[PDB]
Amino acid sequence: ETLRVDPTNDRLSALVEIYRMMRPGEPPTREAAESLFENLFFSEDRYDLS
Amino acid sequence: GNRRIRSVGEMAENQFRVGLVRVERAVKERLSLGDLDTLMPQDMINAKPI
Amino acid sequence: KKRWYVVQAFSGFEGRVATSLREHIKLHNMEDLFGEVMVPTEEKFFPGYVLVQMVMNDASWHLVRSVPRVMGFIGGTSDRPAPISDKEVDAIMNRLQQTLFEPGEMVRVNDGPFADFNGVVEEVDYEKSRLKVSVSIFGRATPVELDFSQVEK
DNA sequence: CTCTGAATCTCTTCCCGCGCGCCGTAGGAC
DNA sequence: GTCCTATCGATCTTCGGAAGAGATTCAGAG
Repeated sequence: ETLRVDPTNDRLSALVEIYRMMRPGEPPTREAAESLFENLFFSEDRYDLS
Repeated sequence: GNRRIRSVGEMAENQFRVGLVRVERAVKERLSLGDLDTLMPQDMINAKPI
Repeated sequence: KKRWYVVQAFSGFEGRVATSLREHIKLHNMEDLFGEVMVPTEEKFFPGYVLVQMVMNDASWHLVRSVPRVMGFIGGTSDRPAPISDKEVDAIMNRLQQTLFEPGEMVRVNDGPFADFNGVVEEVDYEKSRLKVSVSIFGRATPVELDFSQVEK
């Protein structure tokens, strides 16, 4: 059912949609969508489970 | 079983971490642009944020 | 062809903005993408706006915003910041290359121990490039002479 | 192709006094 | 030291409100 609602296609599409909804007014870029996604939940500077 | 107690030795630690994060933010740029030769570690950091 | 682009910058930190861009261009070895960065100043035309000779690549678009004290460029849309103009650059370069104390007027002083006091012009020290303005000291409001730099009109 | 449904958006609102007590422009250039 | 200018013009301002009301969009709906 989520697949039926999904308007995105693949990893590039995923990063574009994530960047657009996360940062309105900021253009997506392949090298920068990673800088956002990794910092979201995988980068120590902005994620740390005690 | 889902709520835990933070005490002085943890909140103070977090505040110190915030201060150190600000200090790192400043001194990373200072070291990137500094000549690294005449600089001494006292020059790199200033106590004021912490 | 490297069109000029206008960037917002921390007022008072504008020179540091230009320098921080100059370092980052070389460090990221994008020297082939930036021609010059202008901060015009008189004895400052643009109070808080930095002109950068640049091309439009996404790497450069993020590079400029990766310089400290830089929000970004000023343009129609954030996806594509716009250059200024053909003649606008020429006019800015043209400028970058290129009052009498009336007797009786009530003035304020600009410096000294008597700085910013309610004085009134009393006479004309004109050909001296000087001044003399009455002020209200110890009841004997004294005939008091000032430098020409001490006017506030 | 819009109309006249819902559905999903932002905004407004939340008792009365009374006392303690602190705490209250900032960084940068000459 | 004084006095200045400017105010995330490279962050992330908090996630432990509820509701109630409109206002604004959409969606089969003919």
